[PDB]
Amino acid sequence: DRLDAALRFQQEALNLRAQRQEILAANIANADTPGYQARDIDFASELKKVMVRGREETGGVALTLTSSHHIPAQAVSSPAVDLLYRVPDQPSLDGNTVDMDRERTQFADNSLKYQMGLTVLGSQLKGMMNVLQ
Amino acid sequence: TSEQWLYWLHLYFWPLLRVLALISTAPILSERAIPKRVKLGLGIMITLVIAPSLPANDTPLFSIAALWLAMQQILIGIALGFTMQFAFAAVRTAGEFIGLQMGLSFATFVDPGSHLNMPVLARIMDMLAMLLFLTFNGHLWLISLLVDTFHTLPIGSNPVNSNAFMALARAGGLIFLNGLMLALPVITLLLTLNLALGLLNRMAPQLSIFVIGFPLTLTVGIMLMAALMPLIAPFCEHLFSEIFNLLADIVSEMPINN
Amino acid sequence: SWSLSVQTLVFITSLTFLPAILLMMTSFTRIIIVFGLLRNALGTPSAPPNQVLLGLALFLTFFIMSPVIDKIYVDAYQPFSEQKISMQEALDKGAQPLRAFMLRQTREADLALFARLANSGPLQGPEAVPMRILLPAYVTSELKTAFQIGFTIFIPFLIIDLVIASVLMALGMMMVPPATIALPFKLMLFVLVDGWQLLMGSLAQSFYS
Amino acid sequence: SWSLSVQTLVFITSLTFLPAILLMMTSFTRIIIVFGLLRNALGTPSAPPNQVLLGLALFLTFFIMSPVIDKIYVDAYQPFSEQKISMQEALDKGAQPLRAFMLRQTREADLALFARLANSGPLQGPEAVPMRILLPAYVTSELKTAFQIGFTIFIPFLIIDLVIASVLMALGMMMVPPATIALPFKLMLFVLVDGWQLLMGSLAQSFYS
Amino acid sequence: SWSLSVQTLVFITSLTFLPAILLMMTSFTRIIIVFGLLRNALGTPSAPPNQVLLGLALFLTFFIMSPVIDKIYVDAYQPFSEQKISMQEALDKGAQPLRAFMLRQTREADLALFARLANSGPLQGPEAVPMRILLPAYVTSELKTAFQIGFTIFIPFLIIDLVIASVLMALGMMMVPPATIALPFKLMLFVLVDGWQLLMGSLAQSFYS
Amino acid sequence: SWSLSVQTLVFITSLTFLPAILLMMTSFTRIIIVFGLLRNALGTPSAPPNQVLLGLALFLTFFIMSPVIDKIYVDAYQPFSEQKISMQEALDKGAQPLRAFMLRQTREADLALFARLANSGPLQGPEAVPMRILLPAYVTSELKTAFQIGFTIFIPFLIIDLVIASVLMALGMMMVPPATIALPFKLMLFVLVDGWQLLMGSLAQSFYS
Amino acid sequence: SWSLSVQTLVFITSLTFLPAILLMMTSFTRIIIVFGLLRNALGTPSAPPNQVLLGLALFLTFFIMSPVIDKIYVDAYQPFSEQKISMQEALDKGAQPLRAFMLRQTREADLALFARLANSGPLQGPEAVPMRILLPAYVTSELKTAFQIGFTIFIPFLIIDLVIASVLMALGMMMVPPATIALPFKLMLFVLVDGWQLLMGSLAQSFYS
Amino acid sequence: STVSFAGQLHAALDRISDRQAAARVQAEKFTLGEPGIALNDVMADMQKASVSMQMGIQVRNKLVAAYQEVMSMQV
Amino acid sequence: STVSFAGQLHAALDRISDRQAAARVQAEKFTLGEPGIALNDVMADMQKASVSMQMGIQVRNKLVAAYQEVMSMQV
Amino acid sequence: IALNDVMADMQKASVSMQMGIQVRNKLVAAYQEVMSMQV
Amino acid sequence: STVSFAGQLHAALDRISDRQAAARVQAEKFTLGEPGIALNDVMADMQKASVSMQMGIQVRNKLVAAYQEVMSMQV
Amino acid sequence: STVSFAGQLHAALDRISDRQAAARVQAEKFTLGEPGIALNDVMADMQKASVSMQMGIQVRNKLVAAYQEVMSMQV
Amino acid sequence: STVSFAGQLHAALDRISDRQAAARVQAEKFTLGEPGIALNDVMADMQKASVSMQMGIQVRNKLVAAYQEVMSMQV
Amino acid sequence: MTPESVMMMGTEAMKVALALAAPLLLVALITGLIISILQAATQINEMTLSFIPKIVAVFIAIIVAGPWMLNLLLDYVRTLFSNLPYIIG
Repeated sequence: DRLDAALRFQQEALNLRAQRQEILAANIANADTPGYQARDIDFASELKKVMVRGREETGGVALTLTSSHHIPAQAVSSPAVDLLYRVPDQPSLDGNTVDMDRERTQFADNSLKYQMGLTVLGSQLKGMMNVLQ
Repeated sequence: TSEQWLYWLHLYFWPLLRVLALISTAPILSERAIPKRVKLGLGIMITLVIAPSLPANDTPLFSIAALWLAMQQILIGIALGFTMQFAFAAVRTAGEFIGLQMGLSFATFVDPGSHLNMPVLARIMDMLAMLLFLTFNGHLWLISLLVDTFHTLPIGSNPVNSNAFMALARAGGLIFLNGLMLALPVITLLLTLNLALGLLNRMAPQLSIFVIGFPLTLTVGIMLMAALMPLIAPFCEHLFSEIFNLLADIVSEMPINN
Repeated sequence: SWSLSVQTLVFITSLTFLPAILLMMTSFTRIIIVFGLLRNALGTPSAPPNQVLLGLALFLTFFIMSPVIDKIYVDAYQPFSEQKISMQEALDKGAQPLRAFMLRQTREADLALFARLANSGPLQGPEAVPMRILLPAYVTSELKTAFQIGFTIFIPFLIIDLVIASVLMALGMMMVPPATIALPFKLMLFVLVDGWQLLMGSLAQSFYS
Repeated sequence: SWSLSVQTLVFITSLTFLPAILLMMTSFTRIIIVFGLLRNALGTPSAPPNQVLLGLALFLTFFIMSPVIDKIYVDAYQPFSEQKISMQEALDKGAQPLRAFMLRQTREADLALFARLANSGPLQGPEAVPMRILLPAYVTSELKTAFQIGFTIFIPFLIIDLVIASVLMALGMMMVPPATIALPFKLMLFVLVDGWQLLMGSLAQSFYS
Repeated sequence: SWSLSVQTLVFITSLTFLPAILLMMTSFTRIIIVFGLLRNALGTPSAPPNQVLLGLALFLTFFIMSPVIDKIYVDAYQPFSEQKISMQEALDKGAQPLRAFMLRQTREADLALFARLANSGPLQGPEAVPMRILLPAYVTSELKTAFQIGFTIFIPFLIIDLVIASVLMALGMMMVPPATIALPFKLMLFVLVDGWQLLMGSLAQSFYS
Repeated sequence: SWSLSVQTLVFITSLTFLPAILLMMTSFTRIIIVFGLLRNALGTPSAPPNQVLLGLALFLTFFIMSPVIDKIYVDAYQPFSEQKISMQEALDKGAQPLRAFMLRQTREADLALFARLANSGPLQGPEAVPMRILLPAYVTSELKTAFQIGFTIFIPFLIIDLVIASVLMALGMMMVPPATIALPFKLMLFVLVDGWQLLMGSLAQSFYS
Repeated sequence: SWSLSVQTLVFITSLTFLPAILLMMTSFTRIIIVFGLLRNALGTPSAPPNQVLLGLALFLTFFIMSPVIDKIYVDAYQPFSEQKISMQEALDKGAQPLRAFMLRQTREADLALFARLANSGPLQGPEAVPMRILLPAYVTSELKTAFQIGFTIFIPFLIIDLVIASVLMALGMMMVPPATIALPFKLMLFVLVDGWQLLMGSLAQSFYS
Repeated sequence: STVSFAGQLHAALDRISDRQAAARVQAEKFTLGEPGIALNDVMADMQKASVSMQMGIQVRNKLVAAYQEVMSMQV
Repeated sequence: STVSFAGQLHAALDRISDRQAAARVQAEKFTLGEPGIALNDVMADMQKASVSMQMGIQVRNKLVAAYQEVMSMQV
Repeated sequence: IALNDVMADMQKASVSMQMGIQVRNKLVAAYQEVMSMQV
Repeated sequence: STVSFAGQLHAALDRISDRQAAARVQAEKFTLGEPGIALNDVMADMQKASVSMQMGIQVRNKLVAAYQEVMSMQV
Repeated sequence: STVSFAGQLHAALDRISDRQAAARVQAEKFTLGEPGIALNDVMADMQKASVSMQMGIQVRNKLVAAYQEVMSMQV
Repeated sequence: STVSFAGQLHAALDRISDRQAAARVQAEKFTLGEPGIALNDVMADMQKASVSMQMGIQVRNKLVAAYQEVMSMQV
Repeated sequence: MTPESVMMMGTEAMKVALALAAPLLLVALITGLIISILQAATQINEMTLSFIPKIVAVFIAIIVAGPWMLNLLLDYVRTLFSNLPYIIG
């Protein structure tokens, strides 16, 4: 349309912020497992990729939609974002490269920027509703 | 309930828009007595019954480039309801002219801000025809034809063709024709009466139709229209059917002409 | 069932739908349309719509529906209150009375149209019609009945217009504005005949026949 | 008793039901209808409805209902203030003068109709009528009375109109519009009689006969 | 005194009651009724209602009230500037010039009506009348004055219409619409007389004498 | 270009200006004046304008502007959809066919007056005139044309009136009211020749020529 | 100065007061009253009031006001754009040209009346009259001027009415209704004389002379 | 007999009022120092009373909106 | 005796004004250091004054709505 | 489905329905203003 | 076959109610002393149920707003 | 002297505007690091300016409502 | 030239649009991660654009009301 | 309600109108006709010489007819409003 072409950018950015959010919480949750190799993604490059290409999430298949009572089930799905390794400091004898301070400052930053995106969408949508009344 | 529906809730809007146009324009549906909420709810609550089995997919564009689609539906509604008003205008002419014969309207002759004749005889026959319409299948054939338009002219990039608004323009047309064809016997008999009482002036120029003529012609008109009231019941049949045919024709003229 | 979970969300939205649907699905369209048309006759409105005609129509529809409301209460609210019925059989227990009332009032040809356009098959009996069919047929039939009543109400007042206009023209009162003369005569036409009682009584009687 | 819970919850809703129900329960139906009909006579509106007639009717209804308001005051408010009365005894204490006042004005046949169409069982006395019966019956009686006053007011201006028209076209002025000639005579007639005092005094004194 | 609560709570509601009570308690009733009746004479509207007659009336009544508003300013606004006066004596201080004006304009017998129907006690002097009895009295007397002015306004155009119709009748003009010829002569009589200045000025003069 | 802001302000406001400005910009002025004038002949209204005549003029102007709307559609609604033309060339491309339509019907000296009183300097070519000057000139020209068409329509009915009156008075019918005799003759002339189709076709042809 | 509070407060209030007071303060009163009176002649309305004559009157008043509004623009909108003027000297800088314009049209004696009923002291020059005096004086003078133009417009069509009537009587037309005969001749007279052009031009040339 | 809309509303308002009155009596007893009554019961019952009053207020708002929606339309 | 609704309105507004005056003087007397007056009573009196003023505001709004709805009908 | 996706969808559909309804209101008002003139 | 979006709303309400009931019965079982069920599991499921309930409330609010707006187009 | 309604509104608007200008200057000086001005003074004066502006808004709204009710009168 | 109501109005609506566009570009660049732009800049300019939008909307409403009042008086 | 019934009620309306307005039109016609028969035979006439006779005629007509036409109209209207519930079907 032309309603979801002007709000598209903030919608995509905010969804990408949520995706990076559960990536970072997977970093946090695996704080003390051995050999974890903390992951992260590049937000700017991935956002440009999303705007140019689309979603194109890779890997996921649900069952079919026959008559009712056929037990829906789904495969393991993952966004098409290419997970990047976080360059570690302080080797730790168990491979776990999850630094609490790095992961946690990134978590707080990502949270704040997600809230900023929510504010921007709220402003744009309130503007639309203020025009139409 | 998401846009996984809330853009499939775009299935309701166009049929609702067309049904609402017809309701706001139709003869019985668009009477100021009905509370506005009833008419709106009837539109919504007809489209809810008709909306499934209507394969519609469009887009309410921002700064709508598809408003020319909305236009389309509104136009089709204006086609169906407003045309059915011709059948009433006819009688609202006929009876009116009958008053213009007896005495009732010499105020409208030589001059004003008050007409005063619309309340007298046109509203007799127009609401008589209102009842004649309703009593069938009056209220309904318009709605069935609207559904038929949904199935013949559903939603498209070529909504309306030219050469097709002349049909409705020079249609009435049959407003004058049918108003006459109804009021002809009454007019002719009162012409006979008027010319006879005028011929009385040859025996004496004092006979002064203002004094002799009008009381005679008023009784003649009232009694005669009482005697020729039932003649409306068959005529209304005609008066509706043909106009339906015209609508039917144009509704079925449009698809094979697109 | 639901557990003071979605309940009291469905209840409050039910209260939201109360004024429009539940007063445009039961009665109060026919009465209010008849009152509006009656005000179209008798010359000028001179009856405060937002208050008096609306209030009288609302009281009259309450008096009409006291049996239907009583049956819905007795078969839904008393059982829906705390035991063996809760918002699952409550709906049909409360719908059957309203369906019977609506069916007793429908013009028999509207159901035909709305079944023929909803692509539904043949219907064996009176009960076979569902809500999705029953509602538009009921509103169409209510409109039809209301206008039949309202135009039959006009006819005598236009008779008064006819007689007064013809008498003024017979006397030669060239362009005396017969509406002004007719208005008081319409008023005594409507008060000597004991108008308001006869009208309310005829509507109430017609509304269950 | 109620505990600043439902109290001040029924007060605010009482105030929201005020403008329609209470103002159309007492008077201001008859007064407004009579003024509207009077204004159809005497020519055009020629008086700012939503400005002078409404305000004059409000003042008139205050004065007419003043004995009722004083009886409600003395029998309900001060006893309701702090001692032996709390919003259930207060209800009948404040209703009794109002119910008596509405009974005195109801047609003795509207109650019959509404009691018989509300399945009400035999009524022992004037005090056995329920508010449910007495509201719409009072409304219908009030409408009848207002229209009666309306015709009776129309009469003399009908006289002026017809005499002016007859004189004009008898003199030979065949088609001079008699409404335009008559309007100053309508105003003259209604000002020499001091029409406004007669009207409002007669309305007030009729409203307790 | 009051404390920037109820003060500024009575203020906003006073401004709410402004457009009706305050514009129909001072002037603008007589003036607007005379303007409307004048507009009924001279044929069609010939002056946009909601715009030119209403605005001109608003200006004119501001101009009549300017002395009373001057006295109300001197006796309320200046002392209400922080000192010795705050909306308790200020009320009747600001009422007294307005009450004096209204009494000086009311009929000496409309007060009698609205007093006797209020069960009010015997009055010693003009100062003892309450605002309660004063309002409807002033409104009714002002309606009488407006209709007297309107009758006098309708006089000369009635004269013109009759003379035009008589000339046409004598010339044998059976069926000519004398209003059409007479309308430009109505405006004639209304401009050579310089009618707008005379009428505006005579209203102002009549309003205080 | 505009940015989800002003777009859907200018659109909704343009829809607000639609019924008056845009409808009297194009047609439906000439047609409505001619229809009303035709209604003046043949006697009374007998055609419910709020119901029939206005809608007939609406359909006729839709037919009339089918070519200009088609050209607007070709020039804008194809290109402006999603690509390469954005509300600046779209505006002038969509103004061109309507502006040519109006300029083709405007009297060549209306524009002269409205330029000479807008203090516009030289206007280089026919395309150089702005809408500011084009609107009132088009309206005045269309009023002239509507009056011409109405006069031609009045010709034959005037002829019938005078010939019928002449026949009646020559055959000795001293003082019969020839209007009531002529009215059915008016109908006969208007229907035997199939008058409505002639009228709408002649208007349609003359509207662009 | 003001601080983007009361600025953008008085702006919105100025916009609200625009349609009534500003339009009936500048022009479009004379134009619209003259259009209404021309519509009185020529027979029926036969030109839609609510759309076309209003639009044409708006366009005429815009064209006439363009010099006034240009002076206001050069004296406020440039110098109010951010430098040395902010909606205090903007008001009077803009009022002065409009004040001079309105003074140039006021009757010499309306100002006198409104000054004398303001108890205003002596005035030295035309710059000494305030807007309080200047509004109603301009309005009344405008009404007088409009009615004078109304005469000049009714004259020729009155001639046509009377000459048609006289021919019809001398010929022996006992009671033919000369109005229907004269209406097409009125339209014919108004189209050959090229009446719309020359009428709007005459109003314009009159309005500033 | 009937539903008695007035009676039903009276019963609901009585239920709410007696709930709040009983909660206030329980708080009265606790603060006055009577044994038996417990703090946790006092707070729980006062919160329940708040919930019931809030339900009453919401139903009031919906009913008032309904009534004013019916009474605004023309006749 | 007679009611004179203006008199009742004046009485209610005077009640609200005097209650707020009592609260304001007690705040004056507390922050000025006079013995006696306690902070709990000060806060409670302020809250009671706020509730009374809010009740006045709501009653005003209902009365104004009633007036403008009565005055919006045609005679 | 993503939660933020669901609310963005909510609001987009709400705005679209509001815009359609307002446009229809303008068109219906224009129709009635055209049909309420004198002829 | 068909979607009948009133059926979709019914399905959403049933989902919300079932999730809350599951959380409630898990808290039931845990405080009853039933072995197995952990405290963090109880709290997490209660949290998720709360979020779903606010989901339902927000959908309610916006549907009521949408209906109150579609009932405002003049016909 | 005389009343001159226009002058009274002009003076009221000047009072509102210069009260706000004083509040704005107070904020300027406080944020610019000058002695004297205290944060309580800034906050109190800014709140006073807001209250005065809100009062102006209400008076304007009531005047506009009264104006559009007076000139919707049918003469 | 002349005051050019059409040209002036077009320029004003362009000013509104380009302020919105500048705010949107700034927010775009901020969420994309481009250095420079501060958060308070983004929020302040977004609110400024919103206030410009609201002022334009109010002007539009007043002008539309004026036009529809002028084009309804009977002539 | 069948078209037969709507035509029946329409003709019933026309015949109640005829009954109610017949005496007045009749007396006007008789009086005008008598004054015109006498109008000649000393054919003197100005325009009417007949309006005032018609007024006195219809005055006598309203008085002498009076109650019965009012009663006929009241019977008609009461019967219509009483059969209102049954004309639906």
